Amino acid sequence: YNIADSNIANLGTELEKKVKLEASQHEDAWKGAGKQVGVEIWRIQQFKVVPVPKKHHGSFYTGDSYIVLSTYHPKTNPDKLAYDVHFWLGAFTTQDEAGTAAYKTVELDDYLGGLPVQYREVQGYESERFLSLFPKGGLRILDGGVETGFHHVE
Amino acid sequence: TTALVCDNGSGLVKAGFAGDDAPRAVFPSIVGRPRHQDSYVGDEAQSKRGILTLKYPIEHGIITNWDDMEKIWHHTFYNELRVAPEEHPTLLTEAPLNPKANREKMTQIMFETFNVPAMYVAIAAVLSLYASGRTTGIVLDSGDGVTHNVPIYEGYALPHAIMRLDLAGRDLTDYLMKILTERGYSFVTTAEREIVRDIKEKLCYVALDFENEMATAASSSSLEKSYELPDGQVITIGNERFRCPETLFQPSFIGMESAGIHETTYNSIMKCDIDIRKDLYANNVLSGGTTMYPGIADRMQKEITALAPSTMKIKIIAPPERKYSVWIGGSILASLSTFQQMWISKQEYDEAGPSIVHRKCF
Ligand SMILES: Nc1ncnc2c1ncn2[C@@H]1O[C@H](COP(=O)(O)OP(=O)(O)O)[C@@H](O)[C@H]1O
Ligand SMILES: [Ca+2]
Ligand SMILES: [Ca+2]
Ligand SMILES: [Mg+2]
Repeated sequence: YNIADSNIANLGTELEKKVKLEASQHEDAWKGAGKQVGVEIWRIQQFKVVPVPKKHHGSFYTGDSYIVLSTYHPKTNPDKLAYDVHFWLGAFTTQDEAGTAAYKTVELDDYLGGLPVQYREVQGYESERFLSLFPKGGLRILDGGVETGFHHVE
Repeated sequence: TTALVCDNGSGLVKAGFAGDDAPRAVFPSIVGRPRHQDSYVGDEAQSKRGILTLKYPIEHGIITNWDDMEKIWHHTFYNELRVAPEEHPTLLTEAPLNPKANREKMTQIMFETFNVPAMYVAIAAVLSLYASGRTTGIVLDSGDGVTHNVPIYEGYALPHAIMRLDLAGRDLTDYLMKILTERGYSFVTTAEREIVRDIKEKLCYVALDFENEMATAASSSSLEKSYELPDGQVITIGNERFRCPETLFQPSFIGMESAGIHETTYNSIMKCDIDIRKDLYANNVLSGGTTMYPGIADRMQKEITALAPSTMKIKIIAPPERKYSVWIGGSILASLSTFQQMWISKQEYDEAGPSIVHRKCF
């Protein structure tokens, strides 16, 4: 139509990025994230972003959704950090978990200044990059998962 | 503190509470007044439609009767959900490319009339993408008023590529009303419009090959279906079943020169940077009631394949719950404290007025 007269006139602006960057400051899970090379993992649990202990990294519940931040040194500079952020959706995860994992992946991207490249990883469809994150035999799928955050309307 | 999610569609209110898996109140966005020249709302207006003239306060996604829209919102809060709005942060929805004044007045009424403590207005298609568990894809949302296409990459909608057509379910209902006259049926009144809307929802479908289907319909009665009217008379419909939603692909059926929904989807993808087009083609997400016709996903797949490069991998995602995808996406996002951090507070509204909606809601 005329975008400038419309309710999308401010999409794509620095203002949009600033508001969303501010919102990402209110998530405790991101504090200290992406500070060194390695893999950091959280699981969605009733809408909350919950750290996965390092001893469990690579094991994923088929009923759940996860965020996996891979921090690495880019080719351009061996002393700086770059990011791939993968969200992993179990074959039996519920809609609230997958939707929260998607939204919070964007939020972590915001928190890290837009630098992360995002990857949607459905169980059985994981990218070559995702398969490369874990040592030989490190990627394991576990039965079950945590309960949905949704209340079921009868 | 529980947030309310109110998806004010052109045709239906979907309302409920953040954290629920479905809206608890779904009812027609209509106000009825005596047909003989004081009013009824929603389900009850529909129930008494025998004596009422029915009016939709939203046309093509834009509120065109603000007094009646206030009645709709009042009814949603006090009569359906039975909540006190001053106790509930409220998430509303909107089609993209609406005039800015629409959400300015939504914001004014929510704060000045209903005294909500906080509120946000979301673009409907974005909520559907999150409901599908994606950050990248192109949503085709079609309700009763608007068909919109929103390509989204890494969680950001691409405004230069957003497309909108003011052709959706109500136009299809009106067209079915028109073409049913060819059979000698007369559906004309606002009450009769609701009857034809039900016929459309129950019996219409998208033909995979329109011209072939027209020939099948003339060869025998194999495609015909019967329908019982409220007064007991039984009518029969044939090629109207698929001619009606054919309008989405051929808007000239109602005299519009616009591109059809397949072409608009293709054009939207082509407005995006080339390196992301493969991801958009593989992630077409349908949402809204007008995407519920049997056969529509297969027809979309066929038509986009004909427009796209010959090797392009194309996928249409058609969630079974897509009449409620926008609402469900809102329920998810409104359950997140960081998303609520961006909402307009009553104090911010008091100090800044309606203009603040453009600085907080994206
Ligand atoms: N099974 C169906 N087939 C075709 N159209 C449908 C079907 N179900 C609902 N609709 C149409 O979808 C529209 C309502 O869907 P909805 O997404 O709630 O729209 P809105 O958000 O604009 O109120 C109406 O035009 C209705 O007739
Ligand atoms: Ca789970
Ligand atoms: Ca990014
Ligand atoms: Mg809608």
